[PDB]
Amino acid sequence: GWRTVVVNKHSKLSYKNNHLVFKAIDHQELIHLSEIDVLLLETTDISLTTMLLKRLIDEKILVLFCDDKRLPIGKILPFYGRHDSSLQLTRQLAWTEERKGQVWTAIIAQKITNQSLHLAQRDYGQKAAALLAMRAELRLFDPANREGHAARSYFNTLFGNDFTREQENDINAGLNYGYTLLLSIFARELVQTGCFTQLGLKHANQFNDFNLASDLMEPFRPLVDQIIYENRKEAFPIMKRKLFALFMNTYMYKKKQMFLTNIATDYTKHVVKVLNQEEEGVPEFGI
Amino acid sequence: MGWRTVVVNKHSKLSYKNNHLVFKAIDHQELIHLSEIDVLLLETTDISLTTMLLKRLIDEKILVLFCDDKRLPIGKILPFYGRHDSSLQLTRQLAWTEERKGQVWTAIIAQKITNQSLHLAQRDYGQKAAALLAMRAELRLFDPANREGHAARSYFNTLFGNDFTREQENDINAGLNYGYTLLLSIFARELVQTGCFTQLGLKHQFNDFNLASDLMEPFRPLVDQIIYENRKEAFPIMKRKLFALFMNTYMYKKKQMFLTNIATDYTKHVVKVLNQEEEGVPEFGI
Amino acid sequence: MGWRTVVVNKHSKLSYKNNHLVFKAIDHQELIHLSEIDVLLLETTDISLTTMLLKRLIDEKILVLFCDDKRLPIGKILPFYGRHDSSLQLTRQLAWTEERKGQVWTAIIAQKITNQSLHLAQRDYGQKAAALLAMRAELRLFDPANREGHAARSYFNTLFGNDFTREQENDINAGLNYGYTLLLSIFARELVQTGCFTQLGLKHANQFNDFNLASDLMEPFRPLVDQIIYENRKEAFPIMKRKLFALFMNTYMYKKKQMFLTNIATDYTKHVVKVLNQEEEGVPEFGI
Amino acid sequence: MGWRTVVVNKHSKLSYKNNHLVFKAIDHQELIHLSEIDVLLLETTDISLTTMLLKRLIDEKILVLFCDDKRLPIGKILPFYGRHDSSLQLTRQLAWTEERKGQVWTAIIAQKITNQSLHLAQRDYGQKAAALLAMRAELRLFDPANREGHAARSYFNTLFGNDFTREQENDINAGLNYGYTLLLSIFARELVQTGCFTQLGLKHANQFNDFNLASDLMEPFRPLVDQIIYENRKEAFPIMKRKLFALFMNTYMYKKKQMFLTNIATDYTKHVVKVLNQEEEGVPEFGI
Amino acid sequence: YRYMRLLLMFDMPTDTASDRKAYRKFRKFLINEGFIMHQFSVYSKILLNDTANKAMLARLKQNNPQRGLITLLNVTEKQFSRMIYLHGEQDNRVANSDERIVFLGE
Amino acid sequence: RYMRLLLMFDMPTDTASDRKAYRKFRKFLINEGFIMHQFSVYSKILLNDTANKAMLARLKQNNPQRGLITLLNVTEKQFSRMIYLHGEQDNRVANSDERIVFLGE
DNA sequence: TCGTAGCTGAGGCCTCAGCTACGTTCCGTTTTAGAGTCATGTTGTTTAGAATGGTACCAAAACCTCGG
DNA sequence: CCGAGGTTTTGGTACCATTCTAAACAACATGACTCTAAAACCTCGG
DNA sequence: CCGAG
DNA sequence: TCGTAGCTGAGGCCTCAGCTACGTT
Ligand SMILES: [Mg+2]
Ligand SMILES: [Mg+2]
Repeated sequence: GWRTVVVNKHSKLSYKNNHLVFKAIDHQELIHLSEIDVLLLETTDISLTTMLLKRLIDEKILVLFCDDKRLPIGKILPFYGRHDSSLQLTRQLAWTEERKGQVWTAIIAQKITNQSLHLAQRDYGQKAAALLAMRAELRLFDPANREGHAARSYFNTLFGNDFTREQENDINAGLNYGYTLLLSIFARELVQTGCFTQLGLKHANQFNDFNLASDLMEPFRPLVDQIIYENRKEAFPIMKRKLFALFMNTYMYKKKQMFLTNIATDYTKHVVKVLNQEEEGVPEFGI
Repeated sequence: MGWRTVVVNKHSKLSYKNNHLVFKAIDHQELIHLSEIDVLLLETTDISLTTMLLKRLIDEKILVLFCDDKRLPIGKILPFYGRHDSSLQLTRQLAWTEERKGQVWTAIIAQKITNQSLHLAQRDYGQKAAALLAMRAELRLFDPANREGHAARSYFNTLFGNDFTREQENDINAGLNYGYTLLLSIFARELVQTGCFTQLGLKHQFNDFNLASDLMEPFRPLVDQIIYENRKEAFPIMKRKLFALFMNTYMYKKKQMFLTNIATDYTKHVVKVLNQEEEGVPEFGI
Repeated sequence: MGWRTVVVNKHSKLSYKNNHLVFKAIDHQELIHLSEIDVLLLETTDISLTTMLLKRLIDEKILVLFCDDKRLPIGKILPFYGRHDSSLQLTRQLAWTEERKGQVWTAIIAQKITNQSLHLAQRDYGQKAAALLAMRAELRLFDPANREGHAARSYFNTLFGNDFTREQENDINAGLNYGYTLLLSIFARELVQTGCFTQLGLKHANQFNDFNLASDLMEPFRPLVDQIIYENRKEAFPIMKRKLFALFMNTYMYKKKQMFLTNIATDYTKHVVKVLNQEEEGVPEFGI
Repeated sequence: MGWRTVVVNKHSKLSYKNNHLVFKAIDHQELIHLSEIDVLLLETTDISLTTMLLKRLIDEKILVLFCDDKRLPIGKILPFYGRHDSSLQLTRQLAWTEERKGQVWTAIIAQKITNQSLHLAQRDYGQKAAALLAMRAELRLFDPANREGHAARSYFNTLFGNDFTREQENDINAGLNYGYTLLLSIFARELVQTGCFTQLGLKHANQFNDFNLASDLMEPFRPLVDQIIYENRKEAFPIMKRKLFALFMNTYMYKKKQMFLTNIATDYTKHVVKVLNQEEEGVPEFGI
Repeated sequence: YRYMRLLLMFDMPTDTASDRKAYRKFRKFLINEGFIMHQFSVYSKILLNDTANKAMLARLKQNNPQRGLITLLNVTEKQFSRMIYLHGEQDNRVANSDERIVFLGE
Repeated sequence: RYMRLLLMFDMPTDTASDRKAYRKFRKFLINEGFIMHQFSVYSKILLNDTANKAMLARLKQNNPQRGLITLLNVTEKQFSRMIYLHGEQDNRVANSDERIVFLGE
């Protein structure tokens, strides 16, 4: 499925004949469920049925909930992403601490490389090389916090030395929003392979239930950074709309132009195979 | 945070007003203050609900559970910014020691065998009933001898004759299987409520509810009774008679309680014992 | 080769049997031996006919003529291996001398003016009738003075009042036009029968008029229509239409005899053509 | 324009309805839109047809062919009024100067001879081909020296042997004749559409037959037929016939474009006529 | 060769006397233009080149009945020939073919 | 690049079985996500040729074996050139090839 | 204020057989503007259909380890 | 030293979703022709 | 001038 | 044994609102 359905009108959502049924007072739309990739519920004026939700969960549709300010606040978490789900669990519980370290660190390296590539892209040839240096000094589970130093540098270079990444502004709001979209994509994909998302590689179960998704999405963060950077002078509502480009656009991955959700599926499946010690090379994503 | 587990299984509309959950059915109406609620459990597929309500449920970090058309759970809401306390249970469950699982599982199976015997007694098979009690006394951890299986085969042959196996396609097995599924769903639901994953069980087949199967074991004879009493009937009748499980009351911890309520208490305590927060598995008998 | 001109204008089926043309209408039948036929003229669009018949018609070199929904001719069969004698006429027609055409044309228009006058006389306009005869006496070859046109204008104003022009959307003009088109078609058909082209007028030489020569020949007959429309000038068009069919029902004096109009037109046309061809002298005369 | 050749050889009734040709046989029934039809060929003598249909066929400018008891063609429908203003061209045609006719006719025959030669070349008779080009160079106005006839006799002997004359009764001549008639009919149709009379040829002008002018115009195209029958020289006549319909299916180079034969014939004819009218110089050229 | 097909589909109202008349007129037009009924309410017209197509489109706007839903689709003969008959018989009427030579009889 | 599958039918109604056969087939069409363009005329958007071959397969499996039922494959581009001689264009989401949709905005 | 499956009868779409009524409305001539024809060629774009590359999964070859 | 058997690496077929690419195509370009209506002209007696 | 040819 | 134009009523296509029965309650 390939559509991102955005609902922000007072309406009743229901299910009939394999269709999502949208009823507003004005008009009415039927959308075939197999066509839908993501269902995004922006507003608090929407009714929906539990039948619909069941069927949404059956098809593997990412469902997002929002608050009063149209920021996302949660997602549906299926319990049983497969019929074979028991098998992967046992494997996941057996992931060795050394292999988790290898994989996690491999992944963070890709993130830093992509942060650098993005800096290069904005004609900061110099600070870009600096990040590559921080990357070369990485050791397992990054005890030195090279990731965090790389990030602080990266963000100061992009948005000036006045900028923290904890300050209340349109730029951070945008970044956060985009990052949540990504989170949701990978949370879905993980569950679909039979893994628990609560169990992260570096911190399992630490202050949140989606640690493993956060770990996997790391290399993709710059995709959102790019978009926000390009709209850094815009209002938040525009930033938000521009961010949906993530689902419309295609990106180079394994020599092919692929849609982001499809990349995330392949990426996740292979990361999981490597953690399971069924194969070696961690897959690479570069911007 | 709150203390109520709100269960909805009637065609209904849920909404939000003035810090209350608003429940409207054609029969009944209820307002429930949000701060009172710990868990919202949506058992059926005949429920409408609003996104406002959902937002506010997420604000409070109320555990919200969804079920399918059989009333098995299939998912939950995952907040991006916090956690229901149910999240802590997963860590605990992963830490369940193999010994403790053995103790609890074997305790449980014993209860099942006892109840199988009591049922045989009930049908004036005084003799084979004692036989089962004997098999029970010989039980060791994780039942390596397969006393459970021997007991069961004996039990079923006595009830339905020596030509009967539990793998044959007939009305009796269909009825048994159906009834067992009802039970399965009750305990599946209760487990997820406590924060456990139902997939991997205490012993041992990739089923998604192994742990639920383990917990329901002592209750199986409740179904057995009903099917036995209607063993000559058609399957559609067997099916309808089985709904007595939800209507009737059963003795449990010295009081007559409804089955779903028993299952809640039973499950919560079994989990506490597995977590090593309590000693002494709870007991259910016919 | 033969001598009969067979005219078909009734819903009918034509076929071939026993060296006969077979004509079947709902009313009656006729068999006609093929060797007796010179020309087969199919006036209407309500006729069926067989290819056997057509083959045999082509064998005999019978001139076969087709007409449209208005009974004007539109084509003929062209045999690849011979010729109806009508083919010889074209050469003759191309050779018509300018003088001879002038003589014949002017003779003809004189007859028209006379008949316009006679019609005026008939309506007790003794005075304007004499006026037209005067215009006639002043006629020179090809009427350079436009005596025809002045005669006509006078004629029509006298009959339908000075407020009347031929271009106003009257029932009267509609009726006149309709009647005139009947006449046109009669003479168009007769001309093509003799082997002439109707496109080549004596004086009518309009690039768009496919029937210039027919218009020339029909001139003396126009008043026949004028009479009928005049007598019904106060009636509705549908009645004018119906009354106009009297042209085909009635008889008129022609060469000392009471004859039907189509028959007159045949004789008239054949003779006009003969005098143009310089095979005889003396245009035939028609007077009302 | 229109592009189908409809061949009818089953006992049947042809009629007209709603702009369609209607074909009814006892078993089967077909409707064919009239604008789709280029040619209607009536092979057999077991066909009925209505005069409405014929009118409408003549309106659309559809070539209608009639056949024999042996399925050879014997005639064509010849429309009288091929265009809106046919009178205009007729006057122009009558004014064609004898010199201009000579120039054009001789130009045309030269093209025929060239195409005869090219066809010989095509069959690896390099030598006799050059011979024809020589006869062509010796051509004077209206070819007082049969050069055309000398060229043709040579051409045919070299193709079909010195035992062969073009008057002897055999499958080859039958085929040639049939093909030549098809061509004749195409150009007869086109001429009438431009407003010319076909009776009036450039050299002999109506002396013998009624389609002289068409014969004159088709001359360069004869080798197209010659090619087809040469290639099927050893075949039976019924096969020769069917192969000849390729003329309507195929395309040929003309004026730098590859065009269907009926379209070529239209352009060719129109331009020949323009040159005869002295509206332009330079006869159009068709080469195989 | 250069041939195309114009596929015309309609749903037209019938409540009123005037919109029935409007329909009858439009259908008459279609038949007279040489469209052929593929299915009820669905008609196809074979066209020789694009020149002819532009011309037919023009005629269609001229006889627009201004009622109901009326829809046109252009496709190459090649595309149309790939039509799949899931069930029912193919249309072997001459009017539905491209054939330059036709024999009625034979 | 997207395809459209255009499905047209005329199906008999005389008998009870004919009618049942119809109701079943239409139900299948709706469930497969075909959209009614006109009565008896339905269209389905498809992604790739894989999906198309697969749908064609499902169609043969649920062939009702009655009436006349025809299919036409065309590119989204071809379909987008469709001319509305009269009546309003179909702006339903299901009929668009848009990846991002908004029920609102 | 949930879904599915199935059938029925009301009412709108669509075609067709069958009926009635109707059936030639210019003719001084040439010029011109305009809407309606037409079949070919030319140009970059789109498309159907098969290749590709990165998979899985499973017989092969080659590789190995004794025992005659 | 042979090959029996068995254990391994190797290379093969069968599968997808993209991508490629020879072929088909849409849309415009060309250079005409056909028919119609309306409007222009003719002479010259009211 | 109109308006018939 | 010819066509058109116009309308009507019979009868088949096509959809839909509305009904019944069912569903590990
Ligand atoms: Mg329709
Ligand atoms: Mg239909």
